[PDB]
Amino acid sequence: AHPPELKMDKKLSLKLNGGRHVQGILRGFDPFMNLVIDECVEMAQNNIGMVVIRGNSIIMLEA
Amino acid sequence: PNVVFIKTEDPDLPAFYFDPLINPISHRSQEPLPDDDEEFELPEFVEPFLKDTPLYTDNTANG
Amino acid sequence: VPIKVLHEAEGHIVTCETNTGEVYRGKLIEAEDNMNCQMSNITVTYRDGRVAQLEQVYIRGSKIRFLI
Amino acid sequence: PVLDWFYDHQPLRDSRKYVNGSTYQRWQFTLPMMSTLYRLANQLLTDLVDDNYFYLFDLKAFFTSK
Amino acid sequence: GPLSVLTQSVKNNTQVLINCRNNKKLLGRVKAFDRHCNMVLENVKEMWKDRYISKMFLRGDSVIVVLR
Amino acid sequence: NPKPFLNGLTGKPVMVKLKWGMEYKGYLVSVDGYMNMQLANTEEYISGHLGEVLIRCNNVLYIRGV
Amino acid sequence: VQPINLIFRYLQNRSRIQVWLYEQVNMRIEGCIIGFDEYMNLVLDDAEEIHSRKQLGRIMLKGDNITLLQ
Amino acid sequence: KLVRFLMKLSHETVTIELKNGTQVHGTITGVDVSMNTHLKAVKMTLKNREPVQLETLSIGNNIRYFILPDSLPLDTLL
Amino acid sequence: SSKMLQHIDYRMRCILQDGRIFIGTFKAFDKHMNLILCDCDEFKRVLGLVLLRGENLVSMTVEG
Amino acid sequence: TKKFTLMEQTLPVTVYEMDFLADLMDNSELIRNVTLCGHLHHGKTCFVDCLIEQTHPEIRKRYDQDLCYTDILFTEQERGVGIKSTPVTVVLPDTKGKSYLFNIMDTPGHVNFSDEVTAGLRISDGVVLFIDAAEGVMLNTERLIKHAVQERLAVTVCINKIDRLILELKLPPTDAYYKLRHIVDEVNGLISMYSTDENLILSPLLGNVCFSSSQYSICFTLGSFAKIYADTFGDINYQEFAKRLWGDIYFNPKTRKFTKKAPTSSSQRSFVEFILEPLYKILAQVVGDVDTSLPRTLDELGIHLTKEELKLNIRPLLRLVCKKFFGEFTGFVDMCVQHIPSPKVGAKPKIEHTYTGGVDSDLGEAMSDCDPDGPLMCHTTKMYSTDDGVQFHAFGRVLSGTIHAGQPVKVLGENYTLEDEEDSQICTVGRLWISVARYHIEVNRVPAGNWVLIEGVDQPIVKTATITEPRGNEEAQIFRPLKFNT
Ligand SMILES: Nc1nc2c(ncn2[C@@H]2O[C@H](COP(=O)(O)OP(=O)(O)OP(=O)(O)O)[C@@H](O)[C@H]2O)c(=O)[nH]1
Ligand SMILES: [Mg+2]
Repeated sequence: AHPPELKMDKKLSLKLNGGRHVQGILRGFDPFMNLVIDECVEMAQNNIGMVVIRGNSIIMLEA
Repeated sequence: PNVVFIKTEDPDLPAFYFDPLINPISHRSQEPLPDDDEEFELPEFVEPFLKDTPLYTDNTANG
Repeated sequence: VPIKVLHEAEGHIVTCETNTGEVYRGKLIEAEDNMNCQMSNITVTYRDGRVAQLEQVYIRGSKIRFLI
Repeated sequence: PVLDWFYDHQPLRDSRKYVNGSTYQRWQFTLPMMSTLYRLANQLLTDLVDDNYFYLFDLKAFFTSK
Repeated sequence: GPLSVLTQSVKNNTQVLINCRNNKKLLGRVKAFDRHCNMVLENVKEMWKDRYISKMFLRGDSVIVVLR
Repeated sequence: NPKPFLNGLTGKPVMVKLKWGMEYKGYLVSVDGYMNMQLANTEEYISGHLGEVLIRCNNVLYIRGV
Repeated sequence: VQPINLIFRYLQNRSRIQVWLYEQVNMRIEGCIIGFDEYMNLVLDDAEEIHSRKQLGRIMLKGDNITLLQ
Repeated sequence: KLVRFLMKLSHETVTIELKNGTQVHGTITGVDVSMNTHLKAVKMTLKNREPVQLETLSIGNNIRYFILPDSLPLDTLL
Repeated sequence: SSKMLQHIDYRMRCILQDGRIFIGTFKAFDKHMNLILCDCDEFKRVLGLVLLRGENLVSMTVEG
Repeated sequence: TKKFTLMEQTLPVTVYEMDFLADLMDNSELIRNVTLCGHLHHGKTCFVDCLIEQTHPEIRKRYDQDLCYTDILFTEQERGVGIKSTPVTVVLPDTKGKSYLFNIMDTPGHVNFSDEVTAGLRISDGVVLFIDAAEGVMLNTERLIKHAVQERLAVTVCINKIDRLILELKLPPTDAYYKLRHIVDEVNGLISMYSTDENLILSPLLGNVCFSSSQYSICFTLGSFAKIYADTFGDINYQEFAKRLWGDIYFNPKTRKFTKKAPTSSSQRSFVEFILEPLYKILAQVVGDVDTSLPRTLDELGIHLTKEELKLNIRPLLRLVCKKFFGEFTGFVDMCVQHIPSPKVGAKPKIEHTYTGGVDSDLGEAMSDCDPDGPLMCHTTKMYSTDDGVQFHAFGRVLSGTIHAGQPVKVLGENYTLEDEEDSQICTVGRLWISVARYHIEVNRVPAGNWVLIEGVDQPIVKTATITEPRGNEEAQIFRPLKFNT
């Protein structure tokens, strides 16, 4: 249990389990490596502003 | 088996003390030793069981 | 000494196998405890052979199975 | 430890931590008073430590001898 | 704890049906459980067809549910 | 922490839907500290009424508390 | 902004955030959040889970059973 | 408990069915604290395929089921 | 986590989470069964010195 | 009646069930055939009494007297010395809790009774030598070391009566370590000058020297005592701590590491500081502070005791304290499993040293296979009497096959050969008796690698004999007779 090894705070795409990928500005990490993403438009563009993406199911995060 | 029991005179002598009435050992090929301080340094809070306890009392030799 | 073998490959581009089945060739700049290493110019095949390039990829170790 | 009650007809019959009570049946004691009494009773006590001193001077040998 | 002890007593006195996470519904005597739900079942017929296993050991990640 | 929520749900009626579609509605009797639940007089499907049952630590996707 | 702080802000506001399961978009749970535990356990408040949106009230979801809540 | 019973009966012949469907049936060489354990002469039958006789196979907790032999009484581990 | 000393010299074949089974000489390993296996050939390609994690290695056997 | 029995007609609990022992005796891989030997009155009988107190739950030693479980003749009780050697078959757990069958041949420590020790050598596969810590190595221990070199068996050493250095000699810990290290050095030198093979050199680090006091139920190795420290604090590794205890390995508390050199003046070793000094302080808290700081020491060891146990006399209370501190006996189980082989493992040099036909003959590899199937050929060397003394019963290991009660058996003498068929004599076995010291177990199927009394073959046997199938017989030679040391 730790934060992500990217500090993040940039327009990056995060891909979860099963290949579901969004893209947006990261805000910060969590103890379960969970990231809050600003304008997380789904790159597969559904964004609700404050997207709490869990690092348990999040698999990758690339800028 | 013959009782060879050391009898103490003074309590100035320790309860674990080499009596000169005992004949000396005069002990006289290496040992299978591991690496010295290259592996297995002891962790925190490991200790002998009675390290806080003193070695002997004056009533110890009495008992 | 597997951690030393992983640290000796730093600064170079190597291929890794994913948990889904992908092959990713890339070079890492730093590594994490749960194999969430930050990698740059990583081309991932997405288990189909189509290598797509990405930068600053902090891909977690649940995604990547082993080396390929 | 034996300083008070050594010359009583009932030494420690009062003490519940030592005896069961007034019946004076079973005693439960402490190490320094046995050390003091063992030092005090040195005249009547022997100095032998084992039965190997009694090699053939034992009761089985005396039964064999008779 | 106490619920696991009661489930083990019910499994010793009757036929308990434990449906594990490997789709194994086993009716029989669960001999013991554990804090990590390392369950040992003695003479239980498990359906993955209720084939009888004389002693089956399963992990808590591979177990799902139990019933008396 | 979910320890007081599990203490409230112990001996209380709720439904639990698992990852495999196992929806079981009934009176949960006891839930452990790792959310290892035990239920009584419950009806499950994924089946029928099972009565006394139990579950693993995190085998349920969502626990709808009635 | 940390994601635990964002989840706590969404639970305090009880906003109707679209929430899916752990890499499973079969149920889209939109509705109020009652609160969040220390182990990220989520409590819903009449959140309609569209498959068939059926809001039920107090629903407990695990800490790692939800992937995307926006 | 169960790990202690496996360590006690870790010399007899048992079957370990993995989560991938690989069923290694054979003599146990040694059972560790974790599920990574070494077996001897195990006929590992693959998932819907044939068996392979491996004299040394070490298992992760992929090994899910363990069909144990009758060398375990009720009070042998109780 | 304790099988590294038995296969510290002999070759072993292990299957990763991708389904690829690689046989190679295990030269080193980590505490979480992350075994760095030099000269690993996967069934056909070559992975080199491959650190196959304990969660990734679902199945393994001694090949050499 | 003739009161020369010391027979238990009932069967005790022995914790485990009978069928677990019955399944364990089918193996001949977890079975260890070990002879306990040593000098006269070295606590070997009290050591087997400590194993009986471990296994049998209702059997306990009395406070006033030391019981003798293996000594079952009345003459041994009258003389106060072991006379006739005794076998005990038991299930024993190690530190890991794995069950192992133990075929133990407790022998008297007398050189005029060394013939029984040679018979126990010919039956068993391993040797455990008892050394008194106050006395050391004497003449009969020396002669048994020479006979073990000749018999070619794996020998491990337990040092008994370690309390005589402490309560009776009051030694410093450094001088006690020096005496024990000199004992280990002289045993290694004796092994060097008798045995031509120097791969076996006995060290506490190598898993060869165990430490014991059989009047207080003390038995530990470095691995067992490091397992005790691991159960105290599991942050350590007990294998590396057993590697780092003995042999001038000095603890560095600033770095919390281990050097081969003392970091400061009067710095003691890890063995001394972690074993000898805390045990000395434990015994000092017993014999000097039985009421003041004894429950403080009990809570420091994590042991809870009642008030009446603290009101006990000093010697059974100290035995109970050492029993609760060290648990059961597991270092000896690891000693005889990890360093003494099975009949299946070490079958080859014993059948090489015993069979005149050798292991090269096909019956020789059938012997060395330790086969529960195949030929039923055995060697019965010790052949006991019974409680009445009228009839006799043989005793032996099973080198291959399964004996059944009522199954016919041909017995062959020492003078038997391929043209002498006159020593052959056919009888069925009446009952098969697994030999514990004070009682025997009626069993039916006895496979290879197992020690069993044989009923009904007592007519043609003189001293030792070989055991074969009467029908379906093959070229069966005769095992070598018991060459005595004296
Ligand atoms: N001081 C001391 N005496 C012990 C210890 N263990 C056993 N003894 C005594 O040694 C005596 C003789 O040893 P036995 O128990 O008869 O075992 P043994 O060595 O087989 O005796 P023999 O058959 O004559 O060789 C016992 O009666 C015990 O009282 C010990 O740890 N310390
Ligand atoms: Mg004796």
